[PDB]
Amino acid sequence: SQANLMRLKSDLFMYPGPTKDDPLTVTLGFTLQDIVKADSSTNEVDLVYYEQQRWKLNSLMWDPNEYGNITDFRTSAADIWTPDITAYSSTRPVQVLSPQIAVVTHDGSVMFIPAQRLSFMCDPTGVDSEEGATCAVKFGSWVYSGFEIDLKTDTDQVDLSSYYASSKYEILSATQTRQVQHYSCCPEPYIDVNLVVKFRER
Amino acid sequence: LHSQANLMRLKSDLMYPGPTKDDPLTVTLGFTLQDIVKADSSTNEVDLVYYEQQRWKLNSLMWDPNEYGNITDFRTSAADIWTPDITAYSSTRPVQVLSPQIAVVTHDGSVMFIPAQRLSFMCDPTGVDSEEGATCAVKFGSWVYSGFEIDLKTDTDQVDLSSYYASSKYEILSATQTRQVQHYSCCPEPYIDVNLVVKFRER
Amino acid sequence: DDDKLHSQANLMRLKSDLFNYPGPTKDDPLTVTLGFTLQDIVKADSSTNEVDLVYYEQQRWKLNSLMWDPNEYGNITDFRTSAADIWTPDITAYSSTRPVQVLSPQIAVVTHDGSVMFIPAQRLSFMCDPTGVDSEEGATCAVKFGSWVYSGFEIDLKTDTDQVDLSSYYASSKYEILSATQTRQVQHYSCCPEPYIDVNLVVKFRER
Amino acid sequence: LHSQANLMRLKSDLFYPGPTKDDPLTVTLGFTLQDIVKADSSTNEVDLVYYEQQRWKLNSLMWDPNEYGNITDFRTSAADIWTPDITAYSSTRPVQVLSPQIAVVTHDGSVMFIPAQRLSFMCDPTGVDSEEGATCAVKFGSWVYSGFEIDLKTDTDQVDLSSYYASSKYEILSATQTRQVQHYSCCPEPYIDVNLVVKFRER
Amino acid sequence: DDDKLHSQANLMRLKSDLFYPGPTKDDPLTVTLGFTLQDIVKADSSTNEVDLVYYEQQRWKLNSLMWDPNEYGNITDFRTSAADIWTPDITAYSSTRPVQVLSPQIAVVTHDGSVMFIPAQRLSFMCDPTGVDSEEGATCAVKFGSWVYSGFEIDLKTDTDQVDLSSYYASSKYEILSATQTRQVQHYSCCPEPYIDVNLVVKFRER
Amino acid sequence: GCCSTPPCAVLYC
Amino acid sequence: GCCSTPPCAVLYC
Amino acid sequence: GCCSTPPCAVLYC
Amino acid sequence: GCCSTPPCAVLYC
Amino acid sequence: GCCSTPPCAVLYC
Ligand SMILES: [Mn+2]
Repeated sequence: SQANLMRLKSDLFMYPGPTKDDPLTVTLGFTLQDIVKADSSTNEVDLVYYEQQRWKLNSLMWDPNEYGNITDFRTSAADIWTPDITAYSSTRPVQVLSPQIAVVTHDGSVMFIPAQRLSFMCDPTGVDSEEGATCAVKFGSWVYSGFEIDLKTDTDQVDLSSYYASSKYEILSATQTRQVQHYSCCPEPYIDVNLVVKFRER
Repeated sequence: LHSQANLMRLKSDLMYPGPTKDDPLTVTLGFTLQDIVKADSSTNEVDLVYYEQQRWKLNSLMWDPNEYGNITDFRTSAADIWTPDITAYSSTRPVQVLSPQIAVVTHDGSVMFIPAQRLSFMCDPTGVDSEEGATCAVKFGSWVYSGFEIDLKTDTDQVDLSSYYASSKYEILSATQTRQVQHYSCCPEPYIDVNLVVKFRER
Repeated sequence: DDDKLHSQANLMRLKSDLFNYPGPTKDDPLTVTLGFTLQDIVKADSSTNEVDLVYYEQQRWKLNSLMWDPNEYGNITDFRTSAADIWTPDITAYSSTRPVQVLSPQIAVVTHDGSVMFIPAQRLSFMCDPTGVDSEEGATCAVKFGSWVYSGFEIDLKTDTDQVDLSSYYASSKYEILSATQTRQVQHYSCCPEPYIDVNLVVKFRER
Repeated sequence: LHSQANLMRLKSDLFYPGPTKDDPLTVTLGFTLQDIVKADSSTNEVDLVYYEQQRWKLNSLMWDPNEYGNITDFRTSAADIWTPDITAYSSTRPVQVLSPQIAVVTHDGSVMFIPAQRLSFMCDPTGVDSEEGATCAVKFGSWVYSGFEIDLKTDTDQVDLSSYYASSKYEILSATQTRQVQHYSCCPEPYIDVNLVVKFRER
Repeated sequence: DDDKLHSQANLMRLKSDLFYPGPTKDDPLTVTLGFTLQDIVKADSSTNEVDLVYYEQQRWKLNSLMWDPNEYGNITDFRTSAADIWTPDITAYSSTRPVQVLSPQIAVVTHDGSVMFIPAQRLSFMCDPTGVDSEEGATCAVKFGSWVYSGFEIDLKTDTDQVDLSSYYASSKYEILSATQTRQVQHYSCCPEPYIDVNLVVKFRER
Repeated sequence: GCCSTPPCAVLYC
Repeated sequence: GCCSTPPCAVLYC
Repeated sequence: GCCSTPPCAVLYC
Repeated sequence: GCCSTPPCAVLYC
Repeated sequence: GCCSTPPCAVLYC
């Protein structure tokens, strides 16, 4: 049983990443926990969130029946390829708040949900009014175009149910949407997901 | 020097894939709270310094002391072994480790691991300057394992306060660690966490 | 899927064949093209005379040992690879006050002509007097970037343009850019036969 | 050139699972206090810079000098050898290493190791602005080894004050480092620690 | 381009040919030290810590790194990462924070076996800035020396006792009145070895 | 809900 | 522009 | 001690 | 420089 | 120094 999982892991373990002839869909979502701080002397906002990532690899699928009906397993995110999804407008290295561990299911799907703290460019002006401040941060692949990584958002609207009820800031609304961009210079689609948050002093 | 070679033999004689629905693991968790360092009412963050006691047991880590010159236990670096991914669900900063990370393994397969830590977590400290004080909570639980693969226990409801720094800025009114089991409409698994709840005030 | 499988196998073969170069030398000089994309001036501290910038540092060089025939490899024209797996230039700010912080993955693209392109996002603190920032004439600060250990005989450092890219400068930053320029400088010292090259990043800015 | 090759041969031949109840170890510990940098009365934390001297001895690092071109000692990165897990029990931030970590090893198997450190630990500095000053204390001890595996000692109870920075914001009134041996009624082992007690005031 | 290939092959050949457990009393080493002071960034009179940014020039020499240029296509020098060779453990003796490295850590090795290493550093050290706002300014000092090598294993030297100020930041909050770097040999009655250090003494004031 | 609980969210969100 | 978009810039800038 | 003395705690807690 | 120029200093200072 | 000189202190303090 343990034996079967060890033998499965052994069987599965090098994937060289997506290419134009082997493109990868990556699904991205956000669970917003807390806007910790909004600094109007520098125009930075610090946000604690869970970042849901999902993608699927043919190289990660197996038949449960050849392995004692294991339908999934957990593994350190260092043991596998993960996509290079990045905040394009951070002002500090992102801080990881949790272990980095994925779930791999028999169909080759990978789910990875790291907690993070992110400082990003944001003018908090209006946060002390009723209408709030509005800020936005783009995430996209660092080096893959829409031809090699097809970045999208999941069905669910932004998850607000775990947002800290006693935060110094309340979330008035949050959206996550995909943007597809084309430049005349270049043939490739360029994709980014925007997280737009509207927030004010509680 | 014969004992040494025995220990070296036992360690090498001795790869675990982690717990599964078929081979579940019970982790016992407990806290020794040393200090509430800071309550920041401008960001609603509170910093705690504590020992986090973890205990689990693996059949693969069993041995007869008789076959190894009466070694009943040994110390090893936490990186050499599998450890549970127990984590605060609402920290606001990466947890700072204040001590070496070394576990004791006993011949019955028991593993015990007591890292010292400092944690910033989400907390509203209103009331901290009144007799009633402030109350704050944070849940601890596996990051990726449900109740079917990791069962999370405590020995006691009571957070250990025997090392609480008496000359802290904050005195403890109460400190509890409670096992909670939730089920969601969507999902067949039980999800377990330990709720660390601390009621405190300015000394 | 025959399709996916071949592209993967071809990439693995290409990489394996390419990773089978000791840095530039006087007899093998390297041209390195450097450019900046300024995202934000986050902070100007008048108490210590340090300023913090967030920028992309674009680096391009070319190596004969990274050339290949796309035809020999299922028409792969380029691949992505961790910057740690290949040699990278040692371009450094000469007047920084803190270690640079890396804001992005560090991954290069190698083209079939042997071009390597690397664009790390960074936050840098450097020596800068922000006096005059609250006036309309603004303040002016400069930092040189150059190789740490390579002279102009080994690393020939240049730009494609003198204009720092401001197309994605944060529109609600505390500071607005009056001008941002990047300029090649060559210095010759009488002690020494080598030319010494830096790119001088000059930013003129003010409070918004 | 013969000396270089002798040194290399020695290191090769020498390069331990830690101490056990059968093979215990003595670790001698001493402090050289260099500076009290900061005393924070808003969080009751104090920052100290000091050298921490450690010495122990291993039979497994002994050699006959005559066999190795009369080499009596060498230096080596502290990573290349086992080092004791001596830790402050009540810090509030992870310890910051200010120096290289390089031990000296002698032919009799003695290891000496003196890294420089900055430590934040729990301390109410109330009265630091008076004549009597303030007093703070911090225990140092093995993280996972009891008195049965590691016997911790000090050579003197006096903390070395010979490099104390005279222009520090704080002057030292007293600095002691005292070995303490406790038995807990639960448990058969001796538990050993060294108490660093520091009395100081504003200069 | 043939010229390019031989240049690479020869360097590679030289590097493997050349590729040391540190100095000993029987095989001692001279390390020459120098400072190029760029900026005094901050002087904190609530903690008596001062922050300096500098280049720390280090130079030493090993027979085991000598080659004949002629046997290797006239390669007279090469670059290698500082972590691929041995380096001296020259350290500030009175810092208050771990030293921060501000630059790549890359050494140059010349054909006569000189190794030269110039990391840029930010250092916090013990310093009382009282006087900094007066015409006489403040004076501070920090000693640099080996961490574990006595003067029998590492002879520590300077080329000058004058800190290089040609590069000092002209709009620093602080003006430099003088900056010296003095080699001091010291014997202690307890002990047989000489101990060497370089004393960096900076006199400075508010600009 | 489930997406606030890391080990649930990882399977079903 | 292409040059302020990292996966475009790394390719054509 | 015992549960606040790390080397005790790691044996009997 | 020369001695305030890292790649010059590293050869000649 | 001796005890305030790390390469001395390591040997005799
Ligand atoms: Mn030829």
